Amino acid sequence: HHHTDPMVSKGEELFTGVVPILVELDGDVNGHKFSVSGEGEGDATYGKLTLKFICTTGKLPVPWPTLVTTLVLCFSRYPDHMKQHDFFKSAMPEGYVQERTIFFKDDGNYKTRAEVKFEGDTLVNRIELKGIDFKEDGNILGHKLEYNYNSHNVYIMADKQKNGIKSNFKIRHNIEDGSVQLADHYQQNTPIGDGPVLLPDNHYLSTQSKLSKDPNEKRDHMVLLEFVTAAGITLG
Repeated sequence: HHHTDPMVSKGEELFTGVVPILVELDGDVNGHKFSVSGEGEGDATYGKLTLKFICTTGKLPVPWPTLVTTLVLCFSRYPDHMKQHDFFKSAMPEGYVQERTIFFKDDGNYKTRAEVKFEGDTLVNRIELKGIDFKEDGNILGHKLEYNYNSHNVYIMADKQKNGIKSNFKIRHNIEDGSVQLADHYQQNTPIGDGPVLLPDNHYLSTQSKLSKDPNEKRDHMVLLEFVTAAGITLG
């Protein structure tokens, strides 16, 4: 709304109100081709996302929780005193590319590339995923992950070399037996547009995710409620 920085204004004006979201993923893990479609809504005011995802090719070949991070950080709530650090909104509506390599300890990797942009009044997340070197008897392809997710903090750093950001963070996936599977994430984001973006000072995003199921849905699916809040810069 009312921010003294016109560049902040431009970003926030796009994300006042509830914004419909479409997610498309095409994936290939160890010779298993699959497609995920998701729909829902984001509200950056509260840093809230509600998404339903379906596997449109049948049974998802990997555990759903392994895809949470891959399946829109522009819906993060940035407090008022941190809005000048919100790279994700500044890049809109033209969008940004989000690339990751995800290493599952003692197992294979995912390589993802995503474009996040507005198509009309809809925020679209278009993802390609390639997973290689997974063990058939491992926790991933053997479906030994629990269906739940753990809160955590992701550190965001500017990359002034590429007018973007980078992040490296670990996800810990609970395994059936009470162990954990670590998933080491490396991420970089770069704008699609040539125009200026807001390059953040170092800060973190605090993420909460709750996974559930739609009792009426017979297709392989995941319902995701996610809260993301920016923090780590104090109103001094």
